[PDB]
Amino acid sequence: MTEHFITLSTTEPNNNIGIVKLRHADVNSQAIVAQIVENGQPKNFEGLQPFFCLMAQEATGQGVSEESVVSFDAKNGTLKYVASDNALQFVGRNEAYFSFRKQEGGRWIEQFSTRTFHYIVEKSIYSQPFKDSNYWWTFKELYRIFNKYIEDGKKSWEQFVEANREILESIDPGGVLLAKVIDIEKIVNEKVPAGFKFVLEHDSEYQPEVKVTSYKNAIGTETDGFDSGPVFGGGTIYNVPVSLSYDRQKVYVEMPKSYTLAGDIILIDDGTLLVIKETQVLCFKMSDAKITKGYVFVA
Amino acid sequence: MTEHFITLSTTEPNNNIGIVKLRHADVNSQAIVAQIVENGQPKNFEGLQPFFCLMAQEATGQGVSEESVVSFDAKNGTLKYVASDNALQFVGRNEAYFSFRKQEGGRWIEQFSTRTFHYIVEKSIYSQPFKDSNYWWTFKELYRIFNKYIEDGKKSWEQFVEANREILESIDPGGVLLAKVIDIEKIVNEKVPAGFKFVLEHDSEYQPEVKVTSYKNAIGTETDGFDSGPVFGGGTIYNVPVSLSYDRQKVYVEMPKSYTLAGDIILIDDGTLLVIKETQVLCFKMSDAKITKGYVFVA
Amino acid sequence: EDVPIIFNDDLEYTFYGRFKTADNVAGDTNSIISSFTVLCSDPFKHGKIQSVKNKVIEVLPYPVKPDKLSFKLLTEGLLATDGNYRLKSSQAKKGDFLEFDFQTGDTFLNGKVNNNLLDLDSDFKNIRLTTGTDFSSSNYELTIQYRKAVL
Amino acid sequence: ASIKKVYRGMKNGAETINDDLEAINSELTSGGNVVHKTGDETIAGKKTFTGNVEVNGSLTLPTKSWSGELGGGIILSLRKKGTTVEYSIGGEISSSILANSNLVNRSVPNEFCPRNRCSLVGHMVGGWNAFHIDIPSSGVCQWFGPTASSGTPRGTGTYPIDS
Amino acid sequence: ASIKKVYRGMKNGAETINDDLEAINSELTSGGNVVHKTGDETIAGKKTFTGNVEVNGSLTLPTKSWSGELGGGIILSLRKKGTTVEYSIGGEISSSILANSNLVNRSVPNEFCPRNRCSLVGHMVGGWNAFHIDIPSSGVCQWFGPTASSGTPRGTGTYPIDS
Amino acid sequence: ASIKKVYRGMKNGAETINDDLEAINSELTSGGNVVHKTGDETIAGKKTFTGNVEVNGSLTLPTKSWSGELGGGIILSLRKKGTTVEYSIGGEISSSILANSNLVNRSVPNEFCPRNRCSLVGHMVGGWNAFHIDIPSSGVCQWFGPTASSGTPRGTGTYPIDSA
Repeated sequence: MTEHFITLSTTEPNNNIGIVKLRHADVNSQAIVAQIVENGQPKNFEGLQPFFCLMAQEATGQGVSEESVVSFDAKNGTLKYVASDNALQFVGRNEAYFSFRKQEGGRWIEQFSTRTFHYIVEKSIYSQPFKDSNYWWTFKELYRIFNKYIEDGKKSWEQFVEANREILESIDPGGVLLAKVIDIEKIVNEKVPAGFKFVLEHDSEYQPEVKVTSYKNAIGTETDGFDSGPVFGGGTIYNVPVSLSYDRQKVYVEMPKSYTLAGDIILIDDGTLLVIKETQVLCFKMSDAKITKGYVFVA
Repeated sequence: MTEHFITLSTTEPNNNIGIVKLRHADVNSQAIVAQIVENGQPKNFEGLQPFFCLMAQEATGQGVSEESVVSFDAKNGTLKYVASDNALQFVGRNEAYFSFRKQEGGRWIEQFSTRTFHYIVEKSIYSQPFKDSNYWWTFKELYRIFNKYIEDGKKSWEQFVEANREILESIDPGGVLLAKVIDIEKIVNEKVPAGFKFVLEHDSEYQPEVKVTSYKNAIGTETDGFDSGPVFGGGTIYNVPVSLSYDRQKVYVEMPKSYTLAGDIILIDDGTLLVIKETQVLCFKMSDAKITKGYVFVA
Repeated sequence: EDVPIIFNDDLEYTFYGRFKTADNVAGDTNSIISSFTVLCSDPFKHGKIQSVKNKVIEVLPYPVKPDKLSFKLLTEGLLATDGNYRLKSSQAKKGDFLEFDFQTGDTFLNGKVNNNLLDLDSDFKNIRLTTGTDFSSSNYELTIQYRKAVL
Repeated sequence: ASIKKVYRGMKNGAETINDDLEAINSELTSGGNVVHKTGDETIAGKKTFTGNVEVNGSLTLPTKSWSGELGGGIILSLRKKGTTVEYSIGGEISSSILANSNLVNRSVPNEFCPRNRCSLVGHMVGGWNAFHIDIPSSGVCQWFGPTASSGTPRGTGTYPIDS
Repeated sequence: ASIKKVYRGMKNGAETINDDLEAINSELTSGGNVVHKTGDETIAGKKTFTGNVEVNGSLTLPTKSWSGELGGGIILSLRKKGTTVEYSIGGEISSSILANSNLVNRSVPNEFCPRNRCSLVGHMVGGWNAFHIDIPSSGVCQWFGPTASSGTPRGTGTYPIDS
Repeated sequence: ASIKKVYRGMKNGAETINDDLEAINSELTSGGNVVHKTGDETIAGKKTFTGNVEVNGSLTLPTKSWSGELGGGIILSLRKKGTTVEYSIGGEISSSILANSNLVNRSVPNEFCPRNRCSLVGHMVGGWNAFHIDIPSSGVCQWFGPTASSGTPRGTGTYPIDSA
C-alpha cells in the first residue's frame, strides 16, 4: 500500500507540506502518515483518539466526513489514516484536519486539533455514486418504528391477558402458591446476585477478583457524628454474593436486589471503592488492579 | 492540551500585534498563557481578578463576552485562560483583551486592562452547516435531536414494560404468581448452580478447587475465521457459579442450566480443560491437580 | 538601530529593518501621496520563538540559524552532532552542568559568562537547522531555541 | 522492532498481529539492534569473546602515519596500528652525530610515543656496523652508536605503545 | 524465521499465530541469521566495532608459511599472520656474497611481499658483526652487509604487508 | 524469550499474543542469547568472521608480564599479548660471558617460550657492536656475541609464540 508522509502543526499553518495526491478509486490503499507537532515539538496525544475531519464544500454543503483513525502512536505523536471512499469523493482540491477527542460516554471532556491542510484527488476510470445524506430521516424512522412497536405491542399484550383472564382467575385458589413464591422472592432478593449491577473500570488487561461487603454505621457515617451510633466501629458486616462478568478494563458486579444503594461513590487511591448513602456503606475490594472509575450500570 | 504563550503590555501601543488562532470544536484543551507587562516589567495584579474580554463582531452590547480567568499568578504577572465554549462560538476574526478588576459592594472601584490583541476562531466540521434529509443542519442541532430520541426512547420502553406488567400482575389475584415464577426460574437457571453437571477426573487424592468461565468468540472459535467476530479476543467473560462435589480423583462441577454446553472436550497439558461448541467456550481451571479426563455427568 | 516591522495582513511574522530613502514629495495640494523604502538587513521574516527538545521536526521552509542552545551534559565531554555540523567542547563541566550557547550574543557556563574557554578550537557557531535536524544523544540533553524564518 | 499493542475488542486485530510478527521477523534477518551473520553493521559496547575468534577477511585497527627527520639526516617513518608502532629508519647521516646524543631536529609525537624506552636496532649499509636509536616516552630520540658523520642507517621493525 | 501470514477470516488462526511465535522465538536462542552469545557461528559482512573488543580465548588470523634459500646459503623462513609477516633468518653463507648484491636463488613470493622496502637487521654468530637484508615489494632480496663468503646469519622479527 | 502457548478457544487470547510479541521484541533490543549493536556483552563460542572486522575502540588480548636477569647482568623484560611476545633487553654485562654460551641465571618461563629458536638481535651502547640472544623453546637463552665482560646490551622487538 502507498503512504504519504506529512508533518502537521497545531500552532503554525500547514501550507509548506508537500502535494498530497490521491486517486479517486483506491479503496483502502492510500494512507496519510502524519506527524503531529505543537510549537515545533511532537505532540503527545495519549488518552485521546484521533479523527479525520474532511470539510464539506461551501457551495452545496455536502462532503463532511468525521472518521476515527485506526492506527496511531500517541506517544511519538504520529498517525496513519487510510483514505476512505468519503475522503476520495470529491475529485479536485480538498480541505481537511485532524481532531483529537476524549469522551466520557455521550459528552466530550477535552478536544484539540491540527490546522487545516489541503489534498488533491485525481480522477479515476471509476466514478463512485454517492447517496445524499439522511442521518435525520434514518433516525426519525427508527424512532417511529420503535414507537409503533410500543403501540402495537401494548394492544397485542392487553388482548392476550384479557383472552386468558378466565384461566388466570382459576390458576391459584386462595393463595397457597403465591405465599410460597413470596418467601422464595425475598430470599432471591437477598441471597442470589440478580438485581443490583455496578461497573468497575480498571487498569488491568485481565479479570481481577472483586469482593463486596455491606455494613452500617462505619466511622464517620453515623447520623449524629463520630461515635453516636449503637455499635462503635460499624454494625454487622455482610459478605455480598456477587456474579462477576468481564470486558476489557471493565468488571460488571451483579449483587442481589437488597444491596441496591445509590449514594456517593468514593474512590480510594488503591484497589478500593466505596458507595456511601448516609449510614449505609457498600465496599468493593479489587485484587491485583486499581479501580479507576465506578458507576451503576445503565442500558 | 495546547498552549499559546504571549506577553501583553498595558502601556506599549500594540492595538493589533499578537494573533491567537483557535479551532471551533476544541473543548477544554486550548489555553492562552499570558505575561502581563507594564512599562517593560511584569505587572503585579494582587487583589485584582483577571477577566477575558472577547469583542465578537455581530454579537455586541454592554457585556459582549466577559469570562473570569481561573488560574493566575498575580505576583509574577502571569495568567492562564482556557478557551471556553463561549469563547469559541464566534467563528471568525475577533479581537480580545484582559481586564483586571476590584469590586466592593458589587460596584466598581479600580479597573486597569491590557492592549487588545487578535482572536481568530477557525471553523470546524461541527460549526459548518451541512445538508441532510433535504434540510440544512449544524452538528449541535442534530446531536441534540438524536440524544433526545435516545432519552425519550428509553423512557418510553421503561413505561412499556411496567404498564404491561400492571395488566398481568395488578389486575389479577393469581396473575401476580405467574409474573414472579417466570422471573425466579430465569434467575435460578442463570445464577444458581442448577442442571449442568460435568465430571473432572484428576491425579489428586484430595479436593482440588475448580473455577469455571464462559465466553463467546475467543481466538480460533469465530464462525467466519480468525478476527471475524465483533470483539477481537472474545466477548464478555462470565464467571460461572459452581457447586463442587468430590469423590476419589473425581470432581463433580454443578453449574446453572443456562451454561449447558455439549461440544468438543479439549484437554490442555496442565490443570485446564475446555468445552468448545462452535463460538461458545466453557473453560475449567483446576488448582493443585492435573485434569486427566473430562465428561458430562451421565445418570 | 534596526526596528521590528509587522504588517496588518501578515501578523504572524516580523521583519527587522530601518527607514532608508523617501520618494520625492510635492510642495502644494495639502493632500500628498508618495512612498518610502525600508531597508531590511535580514531579508527573512520571523515568526514566533519556539523551544524544542533535542531535534527539530517542524516543516522549515528555509535553514534557520538558532537563537539559543541549552546543553546539559551527562558524560565527560560534549560532542554535539547532526551529521553535518560538529560542535565540540573538550575538558567541559562533566556531571550535569548547563552550557548556554546564545547565537545572538555570547556563550555562558552555568550562570557566569564564559567566552574564552567554553568552546574548543574546531567547534561550530554557524550551525543551521533543517526540517529534519537531529541532535538527540545519550551524552547531553539539548533545549533548542529558534524562530521560523520565511522570505 | 516497532510493534503495536494487541488487546481484547481491538480494531483490526489480525492485521496488527501480522504487522507485529512481520516487524519482528524482519529484524531476525537484518537491521534493528541485532548483530547478524550477514551485512555491514556498526556495533557499540564492550564485546567480550570468551571463545575462539577467527578472522578470515581483514582485521582493521586504528592507524596513523608520521615521518620526520629526527636529526643529522636520519629519517624515521612510523605507522601506528592498534597498540603497536611499525617503524622504518632511513635517510643518510649529514653531519657529526656525537655518541649517545639526542636527535634534536624533530621528536616523535606523543601519540606515537611508547610507555618505556624503546631501543631500535639498526645497520649501516656497506659494512658490519650496527647502532641503536632509543625512543623514550617523551619522544626525544637518542643515538647510541659512536660518533658518526656519514653513512646510510637502516632498520625495520616494531615497538609497543603501552606497558 | 519462516512464518505464515496472519489475516482476517483466516482458517486455523491460533495455530498459525502460535507456530509463528515459536519459529521466531527459536532464532532468539540459536540459528537463523542472528549472532548469539553461545554457539559456533560464521559471520559475513563488514563488522565495525566502535567500542572495546576483548578476546579471552584465541584470535586467529589468516596464516601462510614459506621458506627458501634466498641465495648464498641464506635461508629465510616466513609466516604471514594477518597484515604482518614474521621472519627468521638462517642457514650458513656458502659462497661469496658481494656487498649490496641481490640474492638471486629464490625471491619472496608476492603474497609475502611488503608495500615498501623492509630492512631486516641481523647478526653473524661468533663476533660483533651485523648486516641487513632488504625485502623490496618485488621480493628480490638484497644483501647490505659487506662482501662475505662464510658465517652464520641470524635474526628474528616482523615486517608489515601494507602501507 | 519465555513465551506462553497460543491455541483455539484459549482464555485471554489477545493478551497472551501481545505478551509473547512483547517478550520476543524485548530480546531484539537487549539481553537473552542475542548479540546486539549496543551494550556490554559476553560472547561464548567459535565466531568465524569471513568479512572485514574493523576495531575503532580497543582490541584487548590475553596479556602477561615477566622480567629476569638471564645471566651475566643481562636483563630481559617480556610482555605476552595474544600470540606475540614483546621483548626488551637491558642491564649491563657484569662478568665474562663466553661466546655462544648459555645464560644460566634465569630461563624464560614456558608460557613465554617460542615454538622455534628465536634470534633476538641487539646492539652494545657506544660502538658499532651487535650481538644476538637466542630464546629456544626450552627458555634457556644463549649468547651469540663473542666473549664479553662489560658493556650495555639493548634491543626492543617481538617474537612469536606458536608454529604449525
